[PDB]
Order: sequence, then structure tokens, then C-alpha cells
Amino acid sequence: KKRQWALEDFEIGRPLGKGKFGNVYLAREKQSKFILALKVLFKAQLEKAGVEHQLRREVEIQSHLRHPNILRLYGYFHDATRVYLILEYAPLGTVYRELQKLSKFDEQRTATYITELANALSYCHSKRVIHRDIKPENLLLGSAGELKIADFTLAGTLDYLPPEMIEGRMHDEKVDLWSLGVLCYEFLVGKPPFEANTYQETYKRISRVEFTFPDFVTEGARDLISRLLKHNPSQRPMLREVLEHPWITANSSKPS
Amino acid sequence: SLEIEELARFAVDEHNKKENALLEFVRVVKAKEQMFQWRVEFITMYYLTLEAKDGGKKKLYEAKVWVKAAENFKELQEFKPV
Ligand SMILES: Nc1ncnc2c1ncn2[C@@H]1O[C@H](COP(=O)(O)OP(=O)(O)O)[C@@H](O)[C@H]1O
Ligand SMILES: Nc1ncnc2c1ncn2[C@@H]1O[C@H](COP(=O)(O)O)[C@@H](O)[C@H]1O
Ligand SMILES: [Mg+2]
Repeated sequence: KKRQWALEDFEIGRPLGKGKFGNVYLAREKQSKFILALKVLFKAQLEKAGVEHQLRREVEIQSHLRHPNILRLYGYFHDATRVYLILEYAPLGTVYRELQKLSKFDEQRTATYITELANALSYCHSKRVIHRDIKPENLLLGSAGELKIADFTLAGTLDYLPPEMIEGRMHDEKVDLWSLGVLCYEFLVGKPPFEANTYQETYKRISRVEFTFPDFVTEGARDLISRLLKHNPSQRPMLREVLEHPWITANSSKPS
Repeated sequence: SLEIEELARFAVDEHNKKENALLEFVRVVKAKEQMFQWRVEFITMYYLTLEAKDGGKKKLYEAKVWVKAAENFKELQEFKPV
């Protein structure tokens, strides 16, 4: 709709967070009074890490994604020193913080998150976007507690990576299915399945898919996670098979 | 090509120590690196495909080596015939 955006279009409120390359602020568009988030990135720190190339790709991808479980990028503008991203505001914060607060999630909250993530990822895959880096700190929560995926030679965070990535083999969209498995386990248990005191041990556990469940994890949850965490990418479910998994349908909430 | 070739020599030596073997290094066929974050740190891994002689016969191996260049650190993760 809107020809172009400027800082003067927004009232600014409190800092919502400090990112790597600047800060995120609460904001409000003046004509509509709609509440948003404004992410300010300092160009200098972007050069100083050569992230710029990715930002370009992020902005262009996230620009064309329209999904209830993916954080909207409404628009952007820049000045001499800063890039500004106009984002959907997620008032309930990151899943990372909620998990720190609660230690672990019940089956209903987990199954809901997993449904929302699988729907988001299915849409992405249909647009030939692979996320490859979903972890709790990149998941935000909307006003009804709905999950929003935030972020679109550093491969990732070891605990969340599949065997094919850590072992330097080729990979494709099936990596996101592995991630879903790790996330489901972490949500229920409070830590990811291959967590260890050394990265050497984590590496080995992933490569051999060696993990176990605490005794409170139910048969249904175990069945889903064990399908997701297959060494062979080919043998991992399709996202549509996650959405219809019996544990998912028994436990997930339907969008508000 | 330089620090890599060394790394390969190191992988072969660590294999020889771990497995009580006497492999002789020949050359590097292929080599990749990736970096990972773990907790608050970063680690690189090299993926080397090398030829070495086992009892005189040239064979292809893949080594994976952890490298933290900052602390003069390196460590064989795995070493396997292709
Ligand atoms: N749209 C948003 N709504 C609400 N809070 C947000 C939003 N985007 C970011 N934040 C908050 O600000 C922090 C900034 O992190 P993020 O935007 O991921 O920056 P970076 O990835 O560069 O560290 C997040 O951890 C979160 O708490
Ligand atoms: N430093 C920057 N970081 C991110 N996006 C930028 C930057 N400079 C310009 N852009 C815009 O990002 C998109 C990538 O280029 P393009 O889409 O071809 O215009 C466009 O919307 C650019 O104008
Ligand atoms: Mg993030």
C-alpha cells in the first residue's frame, strides 16, 4: 500500500531487546495507531561482520512471506548509519524465555507449538525457503500465545543441527524436520536431546543419533520425536505427516 | 593448500596413535571447513579427504578435525576409510 516509510511515521516506546547489530523498540504507526516493533541495525557493525549479504537475503525473503506463524516484515527504510525493519510485534516474548521461566512445557503447549511450526515450515518449503536454524530464541509469541518464527561458513548451533550438516554432507529441507524433533524434545524435557558437557560428545551423540527420554515423556511424544530424529533424512516424516500425528491431534490447540 | 596439508599430516598421526597404526601420508584430495556455535564459543571443523599408504597400498581416508586457531588447538574427531 504505502509508497515508502520513514522514522516520522512511528511513535517509539521502550526497548524490547538488544540484538547483535542494534536494538528493537516498541513502536506505533501514527495514522492507524497500530502497535509494531522497529528493529534498528547499525550498518557499521553489519560491515564489521559482513552480515550485509544475509540481511539483503533475509529482507527479500521475509518480505514475501505471509503466514500467521511467521513474523511479518511490513517494510523497511535506511539512513547513513542505520537500517530499519518494521516488524510485527510479538508481545509475549521468546519461547527461549518462557522455557527458562517454566523449565519445560506440558504436552498441550508443546503440541500446539509443533503444529504452528510445522504449518509455518510447510509454507516456507513450498516457497523453497529452508530455515535451517530454528531454536527457541528465534521463536516469538503473539498476543494469544501463538508461535511466530522470527529470523530469516557458520553452520548453526551444534545442539540443533542434524547429522548430515555436522558431518559436512549435502542437506535439503529435511534438516527442518530434524530441528522440529529437537525442539519438541527440548520443549517437553527442558534441554535438547544431545546436550553434553563437551561439544565433542554432542557431536558424537548427534552423529550416532544417541538420545533417550525421561520417564515422564509419553508414548505418543516418543513416537513423533523418534520419527523426526532419524539419521537418514529420507526416512524422516513429511511435515503433513507431523500435522496428522496422533499425539499432535490429541494435544494441539486450534488457532484462537 | 598450506595449513590444510599440515592438518592432514596431524590427522594421520593422531590415527596412528589411537589405532596403533603406521599410515604414511600422501596428499590432500579435498578439504572443507564449517564453524559451529556451542554455548558461548565457536569451533571449526575441517573435513579432509586424503590418500595415505596402508602397508604400501594407497587408500582414501576422510578425517574430521576440530580447530580453534586462537588457542593453537586441534583435535581428531574421526578418521575413516572412504
Ligand atoms: N517483533 C518483535 N516483537 C517483540 N520482541 C521482539 C521482536 N523482535 C525482536 N524482539 C526482542 O528483541 C530481541 C532482539 O533479538 P533479535 O531481533 O532476534 O536480534 P538478533 O537476532 O540480532 O540478536 C529478541 O530476543 C526479542 O526479545
Ligand atoms: N544495507 C541494506 N541492507 C538491507 N537491505 C537493503 C540495504 N540497502 C538497500 N536495501 C534494500 O534491500 C533490498 C535488496 O535490494 P533490492 O530489493 O534489489 O532493491 C531492497 O529493498 C534494497 O533497496
Ligand atoms: Mg534471533
